[PDB]
Amino acid sequence: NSKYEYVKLFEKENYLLPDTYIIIRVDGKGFHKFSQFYEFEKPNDLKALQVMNSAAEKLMSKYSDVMLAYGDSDEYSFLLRKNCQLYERREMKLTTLFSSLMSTYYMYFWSQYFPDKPLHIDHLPNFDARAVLYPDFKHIRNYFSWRQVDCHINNLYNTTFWNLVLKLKMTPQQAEQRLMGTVASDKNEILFKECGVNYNNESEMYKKGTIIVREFENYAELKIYHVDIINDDSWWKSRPWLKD
Amino acid sequence: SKYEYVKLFEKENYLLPDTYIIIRVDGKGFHKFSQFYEFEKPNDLKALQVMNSAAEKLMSKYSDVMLAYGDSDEYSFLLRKNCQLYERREMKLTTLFSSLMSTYYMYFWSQYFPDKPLHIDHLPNFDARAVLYPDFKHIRNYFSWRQVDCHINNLYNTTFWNLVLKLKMTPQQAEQRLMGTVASDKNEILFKECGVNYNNESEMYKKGTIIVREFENYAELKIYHVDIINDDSWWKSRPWLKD
Amino acid sequence: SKYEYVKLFEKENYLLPDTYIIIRVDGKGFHKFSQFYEFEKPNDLKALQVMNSAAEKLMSKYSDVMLAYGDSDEYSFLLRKNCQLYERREMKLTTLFSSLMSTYYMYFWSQYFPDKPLHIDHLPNFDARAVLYPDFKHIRNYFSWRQVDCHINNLYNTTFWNLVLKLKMTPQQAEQRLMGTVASDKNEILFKECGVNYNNESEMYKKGTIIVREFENYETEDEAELSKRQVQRLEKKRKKAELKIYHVDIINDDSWWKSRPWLKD
Amino acid sequence: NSKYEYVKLFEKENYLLPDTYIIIRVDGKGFHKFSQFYEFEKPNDLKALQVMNSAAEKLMSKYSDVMLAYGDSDEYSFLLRKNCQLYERREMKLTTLFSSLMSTYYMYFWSQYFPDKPLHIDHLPNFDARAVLYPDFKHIRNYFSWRQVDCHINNLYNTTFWNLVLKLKMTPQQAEQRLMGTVASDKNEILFKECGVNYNNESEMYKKGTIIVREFENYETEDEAELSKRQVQRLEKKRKKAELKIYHVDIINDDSWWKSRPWLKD
Ligand SMILES: Nc1ncnc2c1ncn2[C@@H]1O[C@H](COP(=O)(O)OP(=O)(O)OP(=O)(O)O)[C@@H](O)[C@H]1O
Ligand SMILES: Nc1ncnc2c1ncn2[C@@H]1O[C@H](COP(=O)(O)OP(=O)(O)OP(=O)(O)O)[C@@H](O)[C@H]1O
Ligand SMILES: Nc1ncnc2c1ncn2[C@@H]1O[C@H](COP(=O)(O)OP(=O)(O)OP(=O)(O)O)[C@@H](O)[C@H]1O
Ligand SMILES: Nc1ncnc2c1ncn2[C@@H]1O[C@H](COP(=O)(O)OP(=O)(O)OP(=O)(O)O)[C@@H](O)[C@H]1O
Ligand SMILES: Nc1ncnc2c1ncn2[C@@H]1O[C@H](COP(=O)(O)OP(=O)(O)OP(=O)(O)O)[C@@H](O)[C@H]1O
Ligand SMILES: Nc1ncnc2c1ncn2[C@@H]1O[C@H](COP(=O)(O)OP(=O)(O)OP(=O)(O)O)[C@@H](O)[C@H]1O
Ligand SMILES: Nc1ncnc2c1ncn2[C@@H]1O[C@H](COP(=O)(O)OP(=O)(O)OP(=O)(O)O)[C@@H](O)[C@H]1O
Ligand SMILES: Nc1ncnc2c1ncn2[C@@H]1O[C@H](COP(=O)(O)OP(=O)(O)OP(=O)(O)O)[C@@H](O)[C@H]1O
Ligand SMILES: [Mg+2]
Ligand SMILES: [Mg+2]
Ligand SMILES: [Mg+2]
Ligand SMILES: [Mg+2]
Ligand SMILES: [Mg+2]
Ligand SMILES: [Mg+2]
Ligand SMILES: [Mg+2]
Ligand SMILES: [Mg+2]
Ligand SMILES: [Mg+2]
Ligand SMILES: [Mg+2]
Ligand SMILES: [Mg+2]
Ligand SMILES: [Mg+2]
Repeated sequence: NSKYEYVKLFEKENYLLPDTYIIIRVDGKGFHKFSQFYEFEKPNDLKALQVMNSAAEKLMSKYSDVMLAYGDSDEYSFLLRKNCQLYERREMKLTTLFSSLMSTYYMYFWSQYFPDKPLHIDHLPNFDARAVLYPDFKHIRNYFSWRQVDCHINNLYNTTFWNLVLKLKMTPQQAEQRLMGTVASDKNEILFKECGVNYNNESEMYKKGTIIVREFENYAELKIYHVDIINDDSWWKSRPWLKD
Repeated sequence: SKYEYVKLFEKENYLLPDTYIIIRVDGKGFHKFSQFYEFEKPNDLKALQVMNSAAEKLMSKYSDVMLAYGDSDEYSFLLRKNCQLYERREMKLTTLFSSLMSTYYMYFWSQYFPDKPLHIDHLPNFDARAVLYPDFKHIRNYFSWRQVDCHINNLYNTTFWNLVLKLKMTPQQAEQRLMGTVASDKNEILFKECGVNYNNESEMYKKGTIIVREFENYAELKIYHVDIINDDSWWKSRPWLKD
Repeated sequence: SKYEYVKLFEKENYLLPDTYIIIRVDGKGFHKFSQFYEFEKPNDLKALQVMNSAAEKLMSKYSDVMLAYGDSDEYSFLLRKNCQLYERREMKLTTLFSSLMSTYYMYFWSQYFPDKPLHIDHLPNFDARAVLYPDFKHIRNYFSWRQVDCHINNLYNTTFWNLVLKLKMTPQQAEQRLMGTVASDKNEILFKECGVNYNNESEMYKKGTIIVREFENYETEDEAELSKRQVQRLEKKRKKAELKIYHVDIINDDSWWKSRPWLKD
Repeated sequence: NSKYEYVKLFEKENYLLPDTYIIIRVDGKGFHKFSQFYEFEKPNDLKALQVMNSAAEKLMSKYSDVMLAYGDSDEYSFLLRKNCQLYERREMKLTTLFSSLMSTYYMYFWSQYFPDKPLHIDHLPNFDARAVLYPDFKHIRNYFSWRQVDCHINNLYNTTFWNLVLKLKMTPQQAEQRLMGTVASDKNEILFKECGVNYNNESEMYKKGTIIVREFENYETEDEAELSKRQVQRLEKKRKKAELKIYHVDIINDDSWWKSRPWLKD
């Protein structure tokens, strides 16, 4: 009975520092293999991104403390307002519930968008999740800038890579050697001149990723954007509730 | 890069080496979940079969899991003390387990309840926590703790719902009858007042579920519904749980 | 080496970057300690001067310390938010501060109380804890918290010991006399029964002690681009600026904080 | 008061995992410079080590949870029994108390051993202190082995270095360049063949360090949840009033030394 419950004293809770912005980032586990197994289109599978986006928006609509979400590829980052008391700011609760939620929402929406690709039990969509604290909103701006810069680099690379492979019939291995050394202008030239692709004409979602933001009128409703957030300061300034 | 410094704000937790790790998952809002999908009360057999299939599948994927114990909407997994899965990072281990149990549950649900398709607002989610134990006797006491808790809670729920269904008590009147009572009292209340013999309840409901890796010439996963609190020989004949 | 793996069991705690750090040290068993060396009651001036000398000395050695507040057997130190002392290691920051205050206290004690050599079973020990605050408004409220506490404990102790020393009550009956009492009552007890006006007590006893780094020609001149020899000059001025001591209200006087912008930066 | 006390909620305590061995290691801050300022004898200053040993033994006689201590140079490691509840196993409390205790005990004993070299305010003996958890006693064995091997390595280097400088009248740079590359056996010969010094003739304390142990005579091992209340208190009494013995011996390779002291494991 009560002779075993002392083992409860070995648990250690981690209460995240109060009045600090929390970022929760989730990223698909082994999604390179996952995207091969389910034959994702390359470089970008549109419906696969729409599954991520439905999952993230659904989560965000469940927790009014999530003010802003940014996603691309197999990742999503969620901004929690600094006065968030969700699960008393317990790190274990916030992170394992977020990876659990994204996982199950992903499975739900996958069966909707891909009815002909039923999930195999050895290839279920799993996510990790980590919480990071940022004490000042300038780090929050820089964080999302970090994630959008990364979206740019990876999409430009992948779009070039997969066009070398699919249009020029290169194998993945010869595509990589072709790109070693190349800078951004080079990849652009290769896409236009060799593959007949104008990179600037790629979908805004592929190039910029996806922003889900909570909108307030008399400072709520969820709106989705595919825009620059790195250099457009007015985008943030007209949204002061992201900071409060 | 001018933005990547933000990575330096991340803080990892590497769990103390050479210590046993328990990962415990527990269903999020499973009161509501069990009502929405019209689970049988006090215990739903097929729901438990879904948990057990999920846990067995996870365990068959991760050779570091030596033992699992489940009852109700929870499961505990023992990782061997020299486990190096994700370099023993707490963030990785716990979010992987909550993600794994969640999706395995969704997968197995559709096998066991083809007639109860999952609703977008009622998916099976789990939390997950890691606990360190520096000595195997604490691992023994840990699984004893969970099994005793299975007993206490199964007794409570079985008694409560039979007071309501057999004696036609209201929820408050049943709660009022149970105030103060200890386990032997609840067992007696069931027999004498509700006409239910608790000892005849299913062993799974009473004892919970143990999944253990069996080695012969010290592998196979075997499922048990047996006492592990007082049977020292059950543990003693399985030294690989310690090692 | 076959034994050095044991180093891997150590766990460092690097305090979150860009946040204010408060270190609070507090004397271990200073009730018993102040009895053993027969401190004057309610306040021993020279014992407080020993604490203030220790804190001023520590602060003169570590330019990241921007502000210190003390009373009784405690001192709190504000580290600027971009402090990199020991790479923000919690273990290093706290045990250094408890060690420093302990040794500075023993040194200054032998200067101020040459006739009371310290006994080996009653050495002055301090704990020390680091606390993070993500916004400067929390730093203001933190120091308000400590100054409100200084007021409360000093009003109680002054009433208590005047009941004992002037009215010849035993400690326990003085304690019972004060059970239930609120602030105006303690004030009345002191005035009407003991002939002491609490408002006439020393500012140091009532308000505590503030040690602040003072800068003269300060502009928030710091940004990531400016570097090299400019930064060394900013660092040099922080070392060779003057520590001023105050016994003033810092709870409600915003202009005191407002005219000292380098505390936030 | 009530509107400001919320700031208390930002504090984060670290409760060290129950029932695991705790090692607290303290090491003197900047004792290289400290040893030069007060003109420590080189390679080893006997009275300086005696100040450390007195400090450690006094601490150890004050805290019955400390079962074993090992010191050499400017460091000491203290072993806490597994069931130690000193300050509820709070890491902030355990560590800042130890760095504080060692610092003040050192200052105290220094004035006993060095009455003519009073401590200067810019050269006080300060210590850091860290707590480390070890879940199995074999790691405790290896920890103290680790520290004694380190003691051997540093004493041998320092003995060779200072004999080259002080006897052979070498400059610091060449003594240092002379030792680059050398292993223990090389150092042993430079001392013997070139300095006429037999390293084994050095004091055992310098070579082996200092072990301080709590000794029990009529010890039987039983430690359990069942025994409680005042029963725990006599075991506390036995532990508080037990003898501290000092040794300067190998503990790396001597299994019988440990096996005959089973109370260290509890
Ligand atoms: N402080 C405690 N002391 C002893 N037992 C506890 C304590 N808190 C919870 N328990 C028990 O431990 C078991 C594990 O459940 P769990 O830890 O999820 O409790 P909970 O209240 O849901 O807490 P959490 O918020 O951590 O999920 C429960 O049966 C519960 O009764
Ligand atoms: N919508 C998509 N369309 C096409 N490919 C995708 C899509 N989403 C993900 N991928 C593939 O999944 C990969 C995710 O890369 P990531 O850096 O997360 O590695 P990972 O395989 O998920 O490994 P990890 O377990 O370390 O996260 C991408 O490189 C791409 O190969
Ligand atoms: N040490 C680092 N410094 C800067 N950026 C990094 C570092 N490690 C990873 N990144 C980048 O951070 C982004 C987030 O990836 P993530 O945090 O999942 O890292 P990872 O390398 O997969 O490690 P893990 O998932 O094991 O923590 C990725 O774009 C990755 O390229
Ligand atoms: N197999 C099952 N049959 C019947 N009921 C079940 C079953 N599994 C779970 N439940 C119901 O779900 C509840 C889960 O209890 P728990 O204390 O975990 O509450 P919860 O709603 O899941 O809250 P939390 O989110 O804090 O875990 C049980 O008390 C029971 O009512
Ligand atoms: N990364 C490491 N790996 C193995 N041994 C180390 C390492 N760092 C230090 N040591 C050794 O550990 C012993 C204890 O020294 P200590 O723990 O004080 O570390 P340190 O290097 O002084 O750094 P700090 O005191 O800042 O943690 C010393 O003998 C040192 O040589
Ligand atoms: N300058 C002084 N004059 C007279 N007495 C003092 C002075 N400074 C400290 N004291 C005594 O020391 C006490 C310090 O109180 P505190 O609340 O820190 O308790 P403590 O005995 O130090 O216990 P702890 O170990 O929890 O800090 C005061 O109550 C006061 O009696
Ligand atoms: N839980 C609490 N909430 C608010 N104030 C507290 C709390 N505990 C202590 N305090 C107050 O905080 C001030 C600082 O004292 P300190 O931080 O040393 O705490 P303590 O109660 O002595 O416990 P410890 O020093 O062991 O952490 C004192 O005024 C004390 O009365
Ligand atoms: N008893 C002693 N006799 C002679 N020299 C000593 C003695 N104790 C300490 N020292 C000197 O103090 C030094 C302590 O070495 P340690 O590695 O701790 O460096 P430190 O200068 O104290 O730096 P840190 O602050 O990182 O500890 C030794 O190298 C030696 O020079
Ligand atoms: Mg990753
Ligand atoms: Mg991934
Ligand atoms: Mg990714
Ligand atoms: Mg729970
Ligand atoms: Mg649950
Ligand atoms: Mg539960
Ligand atoms: Mg205290
Ligand atoms: Mg005190
Ligand atoms: Mg105090
Ligand atoms: Mg060191
Ligand atoms: Mg040192
Ligand atoms: Mg040293």
